[PDB]
Amino acid sequence: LGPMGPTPFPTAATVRDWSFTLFDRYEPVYTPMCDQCCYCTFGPCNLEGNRRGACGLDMKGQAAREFFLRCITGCACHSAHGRHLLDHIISIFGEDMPINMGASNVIAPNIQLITGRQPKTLGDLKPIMEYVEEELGQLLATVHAGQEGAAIDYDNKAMLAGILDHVGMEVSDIAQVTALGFPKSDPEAPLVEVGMGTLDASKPVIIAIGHNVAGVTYIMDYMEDNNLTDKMEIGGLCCTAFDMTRYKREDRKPPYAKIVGTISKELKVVRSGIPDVIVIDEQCVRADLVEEGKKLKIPVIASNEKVMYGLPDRTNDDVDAIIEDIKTGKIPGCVMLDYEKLGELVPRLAMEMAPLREGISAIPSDEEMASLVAKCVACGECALACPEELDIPDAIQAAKEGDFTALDFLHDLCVGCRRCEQVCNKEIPILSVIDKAAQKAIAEEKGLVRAGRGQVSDAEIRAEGLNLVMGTTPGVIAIIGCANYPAGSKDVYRIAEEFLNRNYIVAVSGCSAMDIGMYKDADGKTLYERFPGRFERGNILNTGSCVSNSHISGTCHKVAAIFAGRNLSGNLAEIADYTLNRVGAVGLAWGAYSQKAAAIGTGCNMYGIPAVLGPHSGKYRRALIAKTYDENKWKVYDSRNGSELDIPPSPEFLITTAETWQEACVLLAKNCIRPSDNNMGRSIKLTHWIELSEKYLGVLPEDWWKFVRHEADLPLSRREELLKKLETEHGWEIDWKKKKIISGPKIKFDVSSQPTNLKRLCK
Amino acid sequence: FPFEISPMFEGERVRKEGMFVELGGPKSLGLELVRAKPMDEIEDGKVTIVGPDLKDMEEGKTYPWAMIFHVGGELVEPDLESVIERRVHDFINYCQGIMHLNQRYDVWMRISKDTAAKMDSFEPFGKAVMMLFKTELPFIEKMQVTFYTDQAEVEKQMAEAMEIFKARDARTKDLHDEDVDVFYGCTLCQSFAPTNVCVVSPDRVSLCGAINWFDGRAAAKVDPEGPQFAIEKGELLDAKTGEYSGVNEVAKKLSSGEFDKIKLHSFFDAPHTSCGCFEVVGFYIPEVDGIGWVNREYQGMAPNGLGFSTMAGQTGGGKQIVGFLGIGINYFYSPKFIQADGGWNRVVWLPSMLKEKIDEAIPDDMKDKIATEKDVTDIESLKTFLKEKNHPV
Amino acid sequence: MVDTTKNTKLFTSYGVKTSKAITTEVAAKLISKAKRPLFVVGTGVLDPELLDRAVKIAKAKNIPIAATGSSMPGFVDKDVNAKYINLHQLGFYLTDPDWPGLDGNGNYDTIILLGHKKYYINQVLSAVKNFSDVKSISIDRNYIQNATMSFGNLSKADHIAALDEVIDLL
Ligand code: SF4
Ligand code: SF4
Ligand code: SF4
Ligand code: SF4
Ligand code: NI
Ligand code: NI
Repeated sequence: LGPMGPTPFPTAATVRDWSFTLFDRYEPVYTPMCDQCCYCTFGPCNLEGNRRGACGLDMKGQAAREFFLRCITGCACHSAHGRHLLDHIISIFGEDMPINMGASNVIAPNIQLITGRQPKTLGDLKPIMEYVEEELGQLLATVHAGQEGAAIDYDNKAMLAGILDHVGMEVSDIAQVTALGFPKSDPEAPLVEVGMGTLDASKPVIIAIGHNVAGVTYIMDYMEDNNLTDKMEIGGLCCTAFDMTRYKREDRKPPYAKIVGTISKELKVVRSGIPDVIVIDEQCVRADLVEEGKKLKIPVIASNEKVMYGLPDRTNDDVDAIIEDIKTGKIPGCVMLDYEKLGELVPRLAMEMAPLREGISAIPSDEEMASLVAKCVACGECALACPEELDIPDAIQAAKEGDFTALDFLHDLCVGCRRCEQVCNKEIPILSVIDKAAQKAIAEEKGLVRAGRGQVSDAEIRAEGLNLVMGTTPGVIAIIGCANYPAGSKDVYRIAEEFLNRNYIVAVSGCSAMDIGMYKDADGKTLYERFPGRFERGNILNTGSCVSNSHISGTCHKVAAIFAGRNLSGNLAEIADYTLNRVGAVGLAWGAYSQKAAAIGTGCNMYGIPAVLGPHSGKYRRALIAKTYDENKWKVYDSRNGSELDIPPSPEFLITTAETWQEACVLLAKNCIRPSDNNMGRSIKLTHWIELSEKYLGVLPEDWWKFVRHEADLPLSRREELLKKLETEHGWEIDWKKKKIISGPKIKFDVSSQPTNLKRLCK
Repeated sequence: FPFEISPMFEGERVRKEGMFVELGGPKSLGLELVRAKPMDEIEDGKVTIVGPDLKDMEEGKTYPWAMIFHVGGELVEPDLESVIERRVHDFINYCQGIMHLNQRYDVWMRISKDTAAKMDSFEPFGKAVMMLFKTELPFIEKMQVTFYTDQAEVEKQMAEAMEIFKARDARTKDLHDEDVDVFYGCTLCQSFAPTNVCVVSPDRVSLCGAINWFDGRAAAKVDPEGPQFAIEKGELLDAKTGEYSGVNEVAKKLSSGEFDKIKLHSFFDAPHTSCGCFEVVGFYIPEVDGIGWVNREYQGMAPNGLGFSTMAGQTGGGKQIVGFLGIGINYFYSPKFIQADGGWNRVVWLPSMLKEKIDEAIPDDMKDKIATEKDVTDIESLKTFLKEKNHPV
Repeated sequence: MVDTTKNTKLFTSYGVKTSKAITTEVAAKLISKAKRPLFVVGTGVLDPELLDRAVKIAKAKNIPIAATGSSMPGFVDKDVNAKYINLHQLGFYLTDPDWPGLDGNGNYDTIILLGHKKYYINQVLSAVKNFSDVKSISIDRNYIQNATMSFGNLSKADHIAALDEVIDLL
């Protein structure tokens, strides 16, 4: 074994020092969802005004505990996914298959960073899952009444849950990529079609919803073996679609499976009537699917123990009997946990069900729409019950005259939750009305998205290191998370295009990749075909599902390893400090709603990676924000001599929520600045940040001068006027005969300086 | 200025749909040039156009194009002309509707209709280019341009351009270590590798393939106290292993004690450090006592059974390790190529594409001696291959 | 018009304590009696009518504006003192009594909210009203429960009329 760091297999106590060091600067800000705690029967306790309950826990402790519970729930859903996938893979392919990921010296940066192990076979991932489970259990034991009382150890345990979540995601992704023939660090992954307008109603259509791909692989194996690829359409919602589109795609051949959309599309697709059978696996699946499929005669087949849906368990019955029972209407679906029989039942069920249910949908006709629109009274309940705050009464009133453009506009912003329909005393299917009004847009809804490339190889990172140093790549922008967007699915596209035009590195994943790939320019090209898919400036790469997010974070770890020679094994604090002080990389979850997104964000924070969330994420009850005005907060140590060093206030947050995509763009541009940047990197980052601020907020930033330590730290195009602004408004002394800053900056420039947040790394 | 200046326009491409003229181009005659003149031979803020101007043009038509910059100051020297020319490209792509491709004489220029409607004359574009050059390189305190547009004038300047290009190539090839006083140090990568110091000499190019001795000279001229600096060689401690005392105390000062000696042109004796950005990695084969070279672009294995990533993961971070060496491609074209170990007389493996790329470097007799992956797939195969052809090792 | 209290309906409630539904007279008095008020403005003010109404309100009583989000371009040409700040940051800073403020003269005691989303401003006020002593007046369309005082649920024309009637009593 090689050199091991101070923290192998961390626990709550083992990472407390680093977490408290982080919280010293980036203090937690709690935005509680309630004023009450509803945990034990001593309550519910009122905690308004930071009052304490019957157990002594105050409002801040309750908010921290709620966020910690969210984080551990997300960590438990990637870990359970990882364990189930790894167990199936070991059962099928054997437990001695060498890990096949690509071309990198470090295969599993997250696993090696946390546990210190260096796996080489699929059987060597088994212990890591045992650890990830064991610690997880301990963490859940803290949600009990009477456990941790302080609100800071809850935050520390949340960061521990985040890093464990990243480890579980890495394990799952490695297992599936090694076994199921996913692309291996391919910078030329095949382009797959996305959108509701891709599925063809002529052929039977199968819709797979969930995250696991174990059963979908059997389904597509049966479809290929029996030659039904051209006679049947297969589509996926959520990340399971990405998993199908990566399956057996290392040959760089276009696939036949199609991605339908994100979670917000699910009900809409069900209301369209296009699906002839819906097979659900587990995570991110609407709970009212049978309640609509029974009306539209769409069978529902469950394939997981996590989500059985209260359906009859026909695992031991014959496929023909189940097909007959579903055909004759006895049951609306079934639980079929046997993958071999499921992979035959699903396509056969689609084939035998398509002719009997063609032409049935919930979309109203012209006269039905006219009557439904004329039925409304404008009572305002639907607008109150809309999560996205959509002007539904105004849209309906405009549609009364015959102006159906308002509902067409509302279609993009709506997330298809039908929560409005349950508060309408007139019983108006508002979601169906909006869908019918946007029928044309739905028909012309197509796009291209690049398949999951896997993890970033060492060669690409090494090539991009020079670009980062020489000030040609301003930074790294990751666009991940869910699809609970506040203003439709175009904001992610706008942000990605804006940052790609400025030669950033954009890495996407999850539903955000789907919604980015749904829009084209005048030439009818998406971003994926407009920009290359490598890891370099001006390129947008797709890692795949949420379990590939680890790769993103993992990439940052390799930057600390392959460039500074740092040891990865069990060295979380050192690598996190390096990443926080030197690497300019920001994540963005514009529509995060699920606990998986919270766990991913917390794990990214513990690795030193700041993230910007959508406004809805303010309901997560925790952010990490720094006090810019407090000059004593921004002080570090010098690794050369142990001296006290000053750093500019960047990044100014670890987790914060933006409100509009323009503010998000400005924040992402600003928070890519790091204290270790050389002159060229600082210059390009300042140029882009100032230009974006002028473009979107209309003013020059009020704190830009905090990042100007050298005359070569200013934009080339606007250097002299910025020097004049420094001299006149601040009194800095500038050598006007040499265009040099004589004096005035608080922090001098020293590229050889090594900032650090850990005292034990000095001298 | 009628058009905005920003690096975010670098990735913009002017397709023929919006293109108004295509200056120079890959079909007609195109040229860029920077000349060094004395202070009394240059008038600042002067743009001279010979032939048709932008007004006397035709939408969709291609015209000959030749930009010739006369730069001058006190620290400006002719050897620093090429460095200036290298930035020209970038400074043209900062403009909104202007597109620049290639360099030297293969240049390609395009202007969009929208920017043509704004900048009526070639004067503001030249002024913006001059201001960008003056801001980037402060030591250039006098600049002027001439924009030749006729075919006759372009052909007239073409011969002078070729002659001075040949002279420049001869000069840069003839320069060596003993004919220079200073060796130029660079620590730009210390942003990510805190203990990495690079030394650039005419016979030892940068390991990233981006900074020459002239590039470091110009950079040190702009900012003597910056990450690029000039160090005096001092006593010649070893001519065979390129060891100088000046580099020794510079490494001792700027490496925090990680290493107290840098030996240029050496492999197993205090080799030059490297951060992460090698265009090429050299590895030892102790069974054949040979040296193998693998470029970053190679996607195959080596006779040792290791790819580029695995091998390059055992060299870097600023640590002075022995067994691997990160070098640029242009280091092969150096007469002092690892001269302390035998030079080319120790190289036993290269990938086929690398050999085709750097065939000029290998001597004619040893060109056949060197073994590629097209013939060797193992280590026993390499042993037999070196046995048959009688490798110098 | 004058009535801004007849509708205080909500979909979900944070708890027992809720903001008081006030009238235009009370809102104008509370704005005009504050020792150090701050006009926290979201991007919903970009509606032209709300834009000039907010500009007039800020001009009448000399109230500095915190343009959260991307609402700054609506105040560049108007002769007011508006500065950009992140709403989640601003809410964090308000709970600290040692924060110099947007001009360095100290913290504020009363904030005025106009042109936000009812799920974001409510989340920020959840921290502000529980971990500080800053009072909030919501002159927006929606009934903000987490404020201290707020308008009722009004339509666009009703909101415009209420803002006008406030401006006349300012
Ligand atoms: S856990 Fe504590 S605060 Fe919550 S209900 Fe029980 S006693 Fe009350
Ligand atoms: S709830 Fe129904 S009746 Fe009331 S405004 Fe909405 S659509 Fe009209
Ligand atoms: S279905 Fe759409 S319009 Fe109805 S409440 Fe949900 S998001 Fe709003
Ligand atoms: S590799 Fe190149 S850029 Fe990096 S320090 Fe060496 S010379 Fe400078
Ligand atoms: Ni480097
Ligand atoms: Ni390097």
